Amino acid sequence: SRTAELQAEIDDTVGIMRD
Amino acid sequence: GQQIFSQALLNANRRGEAKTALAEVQARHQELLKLEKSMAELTQ
Repeated sequence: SRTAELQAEIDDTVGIMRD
Repeated sequence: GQQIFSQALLNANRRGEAKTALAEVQARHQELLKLEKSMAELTQ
């Protein structure tokens, strides 16, 4: 569950920073 | 006046049914390359 959360957090940072 | 040896049977056959440990081992690898690709994109 930690690895999935880390993946989600990385995806969100990717989203913020594409913006 | 007698002695005997003994032989073990390893069992743990739930793991042994598959290769051995693939629960949080082979899946971890699966999702870890995904982490690698997403991080590659983030650094790019």
